[PDB]
Amino acid sequence: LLEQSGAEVKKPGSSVKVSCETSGGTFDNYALNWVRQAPGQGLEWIGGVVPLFGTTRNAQKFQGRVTISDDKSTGTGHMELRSLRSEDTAVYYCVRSVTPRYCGGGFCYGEFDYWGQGTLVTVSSASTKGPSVFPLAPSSKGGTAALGCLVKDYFPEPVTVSWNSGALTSGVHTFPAVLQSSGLYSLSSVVTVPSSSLGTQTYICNVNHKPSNTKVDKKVEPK
Amino acid sequence: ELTQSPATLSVSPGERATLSCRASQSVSSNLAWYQQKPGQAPRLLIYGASTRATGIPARFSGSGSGTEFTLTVSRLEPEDSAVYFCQQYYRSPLTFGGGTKVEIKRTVAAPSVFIFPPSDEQLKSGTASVVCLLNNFYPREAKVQWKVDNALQSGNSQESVTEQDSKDSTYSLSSTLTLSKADYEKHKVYACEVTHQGLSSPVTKSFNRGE
Amino acid sequence: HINSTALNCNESLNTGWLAGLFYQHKFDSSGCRPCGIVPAKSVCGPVYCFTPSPVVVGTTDRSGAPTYSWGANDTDVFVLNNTRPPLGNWFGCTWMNSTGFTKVCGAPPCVIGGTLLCPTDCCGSGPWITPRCMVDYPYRLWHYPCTINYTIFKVRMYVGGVEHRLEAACN
Ligand SMILES: *[C@@H]1O[C@H](CO)[C@@H](O[C@@H]2O[C@H](CO)[C@@H](O)[C@H](O)[C@H]2NC(C)=O)[C@H](O)[C@H]1NC(C)=O
Ligand SMILES: *[C@@H]1O[C@H](CO)[C@@H](O)[C@H](O)[C@H]1NC(C)=O
Ligand SMILES: *[C@@H]1O[C@H](CO)[C@@H](O)[C@H](O)[C@H]1NC(C)=O
Ligand SMILES: *[C@@H]1O[C@H](CO)[C@@H](O)[C@H](O)[C@H]1NC(C)=O
Ligand SMILES: *[C@@H]1O[C@H](CO)[C@@H](O)[C@H](O)[C@H]1NC(C)=O
Repeated sequence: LLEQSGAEVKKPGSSVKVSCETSGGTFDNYALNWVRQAPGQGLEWIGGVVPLFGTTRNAQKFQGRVTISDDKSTGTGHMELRSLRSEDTAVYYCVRSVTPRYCGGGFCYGEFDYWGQGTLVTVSSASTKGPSVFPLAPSSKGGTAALGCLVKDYFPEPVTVSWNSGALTSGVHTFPAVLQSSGLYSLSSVVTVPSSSLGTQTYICNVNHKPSNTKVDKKVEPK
Repeated sequence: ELTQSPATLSVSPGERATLSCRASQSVSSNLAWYQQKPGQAPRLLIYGASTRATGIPARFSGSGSGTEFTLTVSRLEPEDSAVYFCQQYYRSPLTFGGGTKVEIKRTVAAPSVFIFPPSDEQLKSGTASVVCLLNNFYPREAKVQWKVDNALQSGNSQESVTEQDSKDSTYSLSSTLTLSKADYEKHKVYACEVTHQGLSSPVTKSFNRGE
Repeated sequence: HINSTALNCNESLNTGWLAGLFYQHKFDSSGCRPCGIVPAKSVCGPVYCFTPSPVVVGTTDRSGAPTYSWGANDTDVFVLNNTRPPLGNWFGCTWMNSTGFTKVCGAPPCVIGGTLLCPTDCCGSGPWITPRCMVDYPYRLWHYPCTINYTIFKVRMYVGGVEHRLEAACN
C-alpha cells in the first residue's frame, strides 16, 4: 500500500530523489522515516521527519546532506540524497509510523508500521544498458516440462520478469542476477508447465528494466 | 548496538524456533521484531518487546527486557522462511540487529534437472549460453558439472540459487555455461551432470547441437 | 510559536494515548488547588488555560521570557500564577503529565456560581461552563477522551463586562 519511485543509477557525487505515494491516501501517519539496506549488510537507519512539527532527524553517516520532506497534501514522501558514495548503493525503504511511543522533542519515536516496496539505488560511473531477452524453449519430451527466458547484458539491477502479464505465477522461478565478468548482469526466469500445453498454451515472458525504461515481451515457443 | 544470535537457524515444521537479541546498552521495552520474506519489505511482527501487531498470529511471541530479548515462533509453517530483524527505538541513533535467517527443514527432495540450448537469435550476436536448471530440490547443497564432448569444464560457468520457497520449502539452481559461437560450433554434445543427496546416482541431462 | 510547546512523552506501551497528540486515538471504552509554575519536564504537550475562551501558554524561562526550545531545556517552565477573570486572564488550566495522566489546576470557568452554574456534584475533570457543558478547544479530545460523543454548540458567556463567543461541548 506504499509505492516508491523506480530504481535509479547515478554517478558518484550526483543526487537522487526518491518519492513515496499512498493508494489510497491519505491515512493517519505521524512520521516519515527511511531505512536503506545494502546487499552485504543488515538494515541501517537513515533518518526521519514528523511533518506536524517540521523537525528532522538524521544519522552521522548522512548528517550533512540528506533532506526528508513529507507532504501531507497528497500524502507524498520524499528523500533526496546528494554527493553519493559507492557504499550508498542499497535498497532504500520508505517507512511510515502510526502511534508514537516516545517524544524527545521535537522528534517522536515509534515502531515502524508500514514499509514501502523498496527502491534500488545504484551508485556507479558505468553506463546504463538495456537487456537482451532470449527464449529458453522446452525440449518436446509425469508429463511436466520447463521453459523460460534469459535476460542478459544489462546494467544496473534490477530486472522484473512476470509471465503472461502476471496471470502465470505458480511454478515460476526468477533467479538472483549474476554479475558477469563484463561488468554486466545476467538473469534467467523459468517456469514448469504441463507437457500437453506446449503447442496450445501461449507463453509470453514480460521483462522490465526501469533504469533504461525497457519493456520487452518475448514469446516462448517449443521446437 | 544490537546482536542477533544465531546468525542462521534451521528447524522442522511444527516445532519452536527462538531468536535472541542482545543490546549493548539497555533499551527497556522499546524493541521491535520484523519479518522479511524473500524479495519483500519487512513486516512489523512485534512492538514494545512483547506486544503482537494487528494481524499477527499468536504463535509469534516476543519476550524479554533491558538488554535481553527473545522471539518465539511456536508452530512453524513453511511461510516462516524469512530473515527476522530486531530494531530499537530508545536511544538517539536508531539501530537494527544483524538479522537471523530462518530455514524450514523438510524431507529430502531430488532436483528435477533440465537443459537449454542457446537460441538461434543469440548466436547471431556471436555468443552462446547454455542453461542447466535444477528445480525444486532440498537441501540446498548441490553440485553441477558441465561436460562438453565428455570433457569437464571449469571457469566458464556461473550459477544462481533461489531463496527457500515459501510454500514447498525447496531451492532451485541455474547454472549458465558461457562460451563463444566459434567454440560452440566445434562440439556436438553438451551435458549437465548433477549431484545431490536425494540422487543415488549423478543425473546427466544432455543435447546435441542442432537437434 | 510552535517551538515553545513542551514535548516530553513516556511511555506508550500500554495505551497509545500519545497518538491523540496527532489525531484521534484508539482509547479503551469504557473506563469512563492554586495554579503557579509547572516544570516543562512533565508536560506533553500544549497547555490550555481558560479566559474562559481557551488560550495557549507556551514555555518561558522563570521568569518570564519565552523559550523556543521544546522543553527539553531545563529552565523551561509554564508560568500560570493566576487570579479569576474578574479581574484576571484565566480561571484554571489543563495539560497532560508525561505518563499520560491529565493534570488540572485552579478552577473551572463555571465556578462563577456562586451557584448552580457548575456541574451538579461539586470536580476531577475539565473546564465546565455549565452543568452539562465544557469548553471546546483543539486538544479536548486528547485531554478528555470521555467527551468524544459530546455535541458542539455556539455559546455566549459573559464574564464581568467582557463577552465571550466560544464553542462548547455538551452531553
Ligand atoms: C503522572 O501523574 C501520576 C498521578 O497523577 C503521577 O504518579 C503519582 O506520583 C505521586 C508521587 O510520585 C504519588 O503520590 C501518586 O500516588 C502517583 N499517582 C498515581 C496515580 O499513581 C506521575 O508521577 C506523573 N508522571 C510523571 C512523569 O510525573
Ligand atoms: C520511560 O520510562 C521508563 C520508566 O518510567 C524508563 O525506565 C525509561 O528509561 C524511559 N524511556 C525513555 C525513552 O527515557
Ligand atoms: C507562582 O506561584 C508560585 C507558587 O505559588 C510562587 O512560588 C511564585 O512566586 C509565583 N510566581 C509568580 C509569577 O507570581
Ligand atoms: C537552553 O537554555 C539556556 C539558558 O537556560 C540557553 O543558554 C541554551 O542556549 C539552551 N540550550 C540550547 C542548546 O539551546
Ligand atoms: C462514544 O461513541 C463511540 C461511537 O461513536 C463509542 O465507540 C465510544 O465508546 C463512546 N465513548 C464512550 C467512552 O462512551
